[PDB]
Amino acid sequence: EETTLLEDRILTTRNGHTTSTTQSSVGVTYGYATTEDFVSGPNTSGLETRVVQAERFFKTHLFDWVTSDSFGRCHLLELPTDHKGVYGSLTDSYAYMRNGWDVEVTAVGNQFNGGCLLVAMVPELCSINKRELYQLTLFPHQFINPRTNMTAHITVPFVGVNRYDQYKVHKPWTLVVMVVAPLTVNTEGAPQIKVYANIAPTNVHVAGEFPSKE
Amino acid sequence: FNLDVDSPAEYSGPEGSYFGFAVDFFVPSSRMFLLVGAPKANTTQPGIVEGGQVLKCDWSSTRRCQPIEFDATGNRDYAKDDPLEFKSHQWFGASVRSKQDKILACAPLYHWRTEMKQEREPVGTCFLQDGTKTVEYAPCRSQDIDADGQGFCQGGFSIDFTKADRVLLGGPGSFYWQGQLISDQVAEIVSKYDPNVYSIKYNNQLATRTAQAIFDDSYLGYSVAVGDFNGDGIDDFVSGVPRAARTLGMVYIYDGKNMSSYNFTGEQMAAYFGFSVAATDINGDDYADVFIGAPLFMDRGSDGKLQEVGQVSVSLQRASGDFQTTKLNGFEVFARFGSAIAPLGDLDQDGFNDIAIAAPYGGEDKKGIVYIFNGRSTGLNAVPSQILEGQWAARSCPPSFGYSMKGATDIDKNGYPDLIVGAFGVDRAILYRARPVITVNAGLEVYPSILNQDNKTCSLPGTALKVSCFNVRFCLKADGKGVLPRKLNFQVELLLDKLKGAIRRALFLYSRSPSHSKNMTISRGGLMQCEELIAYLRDESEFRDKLTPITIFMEYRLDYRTAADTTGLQPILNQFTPANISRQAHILL
Amino acid sequence: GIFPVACSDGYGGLVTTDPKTADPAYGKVFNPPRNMLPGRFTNFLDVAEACPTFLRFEGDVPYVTTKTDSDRILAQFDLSLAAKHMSNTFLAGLAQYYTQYSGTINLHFMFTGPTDAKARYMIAYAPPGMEPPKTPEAAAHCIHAEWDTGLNSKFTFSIPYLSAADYAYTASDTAETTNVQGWVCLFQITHGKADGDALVVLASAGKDFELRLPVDARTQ
Amino acid sequence: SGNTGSIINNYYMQQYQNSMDTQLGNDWFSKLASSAFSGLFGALLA
Amino acid sequence: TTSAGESADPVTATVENYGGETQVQRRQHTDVSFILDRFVKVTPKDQINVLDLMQTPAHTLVGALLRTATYYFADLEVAVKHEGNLTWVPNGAPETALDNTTNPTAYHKAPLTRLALPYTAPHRVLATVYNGNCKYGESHTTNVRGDLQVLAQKVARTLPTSFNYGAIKATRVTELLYRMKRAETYCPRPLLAIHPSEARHKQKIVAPVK
Ligand SMILES: *[C@@H]1O[C@H](CO)[C@@H](O[C@@H]2O[C@H](CO)[C@@H](O[C@H]3O[C@H](CO)[C@@H](O)[C@H](O[C@@H]4O[C@H](CO)[C@@H](O)[C@H](O)[C@@H]4O)[C@@H]3O)[C@H](O)[C@H]2NC(C)=O)[C@H](O)[C@H]1NC(C)=O
Ligand SMILES: [Ca+2]
Ligand SMILES: [Ca+2]
Ligand SMILES: [Ca+2]
Ligand SMILES: [Ca+2]
Repeated sequence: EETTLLEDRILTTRNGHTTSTTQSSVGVTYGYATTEDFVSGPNTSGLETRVVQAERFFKTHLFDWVTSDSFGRCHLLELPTDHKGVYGSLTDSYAYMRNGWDVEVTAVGNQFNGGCLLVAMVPELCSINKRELYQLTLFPHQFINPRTNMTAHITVPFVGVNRYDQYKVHKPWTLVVMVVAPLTVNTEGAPQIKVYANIAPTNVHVAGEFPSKE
Repeated sequence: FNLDVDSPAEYSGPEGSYFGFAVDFFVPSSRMFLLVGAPKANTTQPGIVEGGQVLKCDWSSTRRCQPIEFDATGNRDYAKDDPLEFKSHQWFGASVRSKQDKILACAPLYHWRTEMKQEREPVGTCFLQDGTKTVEYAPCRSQDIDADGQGFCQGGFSIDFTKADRVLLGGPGSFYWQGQLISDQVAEIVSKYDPNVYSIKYNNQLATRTAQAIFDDSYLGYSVAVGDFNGDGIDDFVSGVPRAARTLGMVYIYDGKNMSSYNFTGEQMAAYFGFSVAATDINGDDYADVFIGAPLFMDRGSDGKLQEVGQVSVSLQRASGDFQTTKLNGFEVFARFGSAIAPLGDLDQDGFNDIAIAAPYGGEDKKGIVYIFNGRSTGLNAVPSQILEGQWAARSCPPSFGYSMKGATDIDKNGYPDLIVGAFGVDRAILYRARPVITVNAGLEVYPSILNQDNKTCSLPGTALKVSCFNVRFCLKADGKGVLPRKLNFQVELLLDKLKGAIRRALFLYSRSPSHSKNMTISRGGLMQCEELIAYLRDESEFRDKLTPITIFMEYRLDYRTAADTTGLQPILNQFTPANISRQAHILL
Repeated sequence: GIFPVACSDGYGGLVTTDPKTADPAYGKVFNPPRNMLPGRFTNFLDVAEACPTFLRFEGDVPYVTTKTDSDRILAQFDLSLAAKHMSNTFLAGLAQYYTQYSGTINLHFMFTGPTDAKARYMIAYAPPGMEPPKTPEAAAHCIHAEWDTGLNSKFTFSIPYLSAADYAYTASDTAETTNVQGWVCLFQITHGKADGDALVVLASAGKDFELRLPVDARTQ
Repeated sequence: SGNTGSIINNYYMQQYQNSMDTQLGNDWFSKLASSAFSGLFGALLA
Repeated sequence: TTSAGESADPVTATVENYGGETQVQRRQHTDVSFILDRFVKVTPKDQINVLDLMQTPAHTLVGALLRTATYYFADLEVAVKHEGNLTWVPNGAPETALDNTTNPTAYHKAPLTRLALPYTAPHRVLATVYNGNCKYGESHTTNVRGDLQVLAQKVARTLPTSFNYGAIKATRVTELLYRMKRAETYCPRPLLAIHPSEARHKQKIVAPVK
């Protein structure tokens, strides 16, 4: 990385016409697959289309990581979320969609904080338990350790029992951000720290256009 | 025992308005008033049926009860065509508490639309008034909503003021009916008030946080009381939790400085232990004593049959931190004794505080009964010195005389605190005044008490024969606290040989009669008045009975009609004080 | 005639784990295509190696804080899959269905405190036969490794498989050889202004970790 | 392929014993554990 | 071995780091196809038994290792002790069908009857965890509790009815066993052990002479 406490591991990510640069990077984690599987299937009759305008970052707030929060504090974000972009006008236009996710979580507090976050992409998260949090690293994850990084970048494909999904009744992925070591504000640490997500869908394919009251 | 029952002050309201569901005194700064809660009273508020109102009842002169406007408005809107609140049937006035210039009333069934989805949740609300000021206080109306939050809190179900001017508020529905105690200083309630903000944050707020799911449906804040229990001057928080411990009922006591946890517990299932609580020092040791009510408690009699009578647990606070708990049972079956418990202060001004306990559904025709219990050194005297009876019949909901009551207020400045009793079932409220207590030092001396039949000292006018005589002497001395006449006329009665159809062996000399009466008029606080006279024995050959002692009986009666004052409040003589005393005299052989 | 056959006794009873297939009842069904789905795992121990999971310490936390006193023992526990510290790992939840194991267990120690907090740690292996060590100076005569915090925030130590027999039990019965494989002792050599930090610790399977002889005791 | 400690093969055709797979158009956690960085990362002395 | 702590890259070390040597290992017993190919006992209903694999006890070998994977494929084998004839009906078929003999029906032959059943779901792969739209999650709130609570189960999703191989019906089904053939698994999930009360979960192992 660098010889001193100062840190230079530059990583840039362009989704569409939107970029995102990080200088405290650990690398991108690929989960369960590096590429996609077969988009064209026997269930859409070749009427699937790729919409390239929908593949770009959108931002959202997760939670405040304060010193009083102890091990096991979760924040669950079900994907796809309520989106006001062009990706949102796809769940009102089309009946079936499929896409992967490009998730980048940020927690900025200076390197004089302790504590550790574990951000993980969990498929089909119907229920989590207190003991199951000990095995949360079975999923695509990265740690956010304020002495080393502020960013965790996790790319992940489409998973499901079906090849296309009906996102209005099914949320396949879930972004869970867990406190594994509570925050510390020692003498020079930032008092609290806000956690943000910078998500972007990838390889979005749609099929079956619904009628319009417009 | 000194409460006036002849002509007590009656107050009424609209039928069906539940006039008397809550009562209190209002003493500002120099007229005296009465506060009656009518949670079902119709208001002129725009489109609000039975909003409920609190009435200020003028005690001075006429019996007028002018309503108080805390809120004259209707339902505010969240947006266009989207009501924010539902004041209809909000039961405002279900709980009224006053301290000097500050009047706090609440609406336990006030419903409120969330700032998100369109809901109708009973967070409850209150209105605090400080003379000219009047703000709104809804601590449960917050961002924490829907059952598991403070959505069904019904904040204001019970309220109380501390001595440091801090409000104690109870809400039995918070966190799936775990209940919640909320305490705010009266300073921030008005200082942080904002008419455009529906969820006000108070910087110095004390509250019970949410607990484990096994604590659900316990009803904390069902009733509240204040008093010091850790000996630091600050009033602590006593609250009943009647469904806690699998319907056994509990009572929690928190620190009034930081909401830090004593805990009482019931002995019987579903006896509603904690339905009412009260804190007053009953034994003069300046240590606040805990009173807990359980109206549904069942007792066994000599026939060994269960009968619902009600029970109050008297827990004396020892300096040891422990309690000296005494259980006091009800008297009538299904009367729900212990529904209301009201500290009276020193009702009789004897040196110890007193307390009143009610059986609202007792007495003839389910009218209602209030029992008056006096305090003493050993604790609370378990025998009631007075029994207050309802005088009104039922209509649909029983009269409920005693369902709510308030005391410990000298409203007429007679030196003796009075009592308000609310009978909401008949929409009535009754003020009983305390009559001045007169302690009386009566005396009786017979000398000599050993009579020599052959003494024959005192001559008898009309005859040359002299008789065996002796002296009878009686004394009166009376004094009392508070406002009462400085002159006191009594009616003294004397009987010789009280034990005797039979022949009386002694009679008075200057009358030749065993009976003598004396209109005596003594002064309050003044010296002891004492009039004596000569009685003589009959001749030896006038009776055979020489062994039976001759009992000299003295009895006195006070003129109550002439002792009355202004309104006609007639004083009363102290309890446990003999209205008559008797000495005797023997004959030798 | 026809072919003579001797129907033997003791044969043919249903065995719930026999290498035999049932008879078909219903034919010619074609599955929906599922080639190249993400996340295929063929062996339970492939996931136990690529994915460490947390340990569990006093107070139910995956980290051990830097103590500042004459004591320097952070954790000290039985090298046993049935241990309390190992109880929430995937390696011990997967080993409860087997009666014997063999090979190496990796421990991952990731330091969490700030950039001005510094510490030096020591992990040792006490074989069975005498009591485990109580100070780092007595544990320096074992098999140990020692590291300190810096730019790289994780250190991995491999608990060596020393044993008399080639396999060891995954369960524990009494004080006996096979169920006590010694201890694993974590010490804190030094620290500089590391007061109240955390050293989260993971665990996984080694290269040669093996686990055989399935069994079903109870309690998923 | 699965549970066998014996190899008595099948009377029946594969078309009746199982359900037949179809192709459209050990994978992940075997390549992920095999790409595990095993070697020592420092500058080994002694 | 030092390394970046949060890279999430799998980092293995060996006993060569301090002078050992990694030994060879045989891993046939943790193969997914090998270990899931056992009969596991299922609590049967009286007559009708929809053949879902999530009906297996979760504390069992096959039950606990199946729930350690989000998605799974397998053909099914069934062992049944029943009274009267036993009828099977494929996935997506009406209940009235369980009464008709043309459907695969196995006449009673003591003591039991084992059938090889194919995969008949409309899905390329079945699931142990279904969450249509459920979590916020953010450590879910107490908002629905008490009475509304026991009903509140499905405020989210999870339903294996759709993912059904089929049903069996007999006059009286006494015992039922499942065996997974050709088991494939995807996306592993947590797997927990018994949490001990002592410092170590002791137990009673079989005791020979010495
Ligand atoms: C015979 O008959 C005559 C007339 O009835 C009796 O006369 C009485 O004598 C009493 C003793 O002297 C007298 O007591 C009161 O007056 C006393 C002075 O004369 C005075 O000393 C007393 O105070 C004390 O008295 C009380 C009385 O209870 C004693 O308890 C104390 O110990 C003190 O001694 C009294 O004030 C009484 O008034 C007087 N009565 C009359 C009517 O003359 C006489 O006692 C009789 N004697 C016989 C034979 O018993
Ligand atoms: Ca106090
Ligand atoms: Ca006391
Ligand atoms: Ca008194
Ligand atoms: Ca008075």
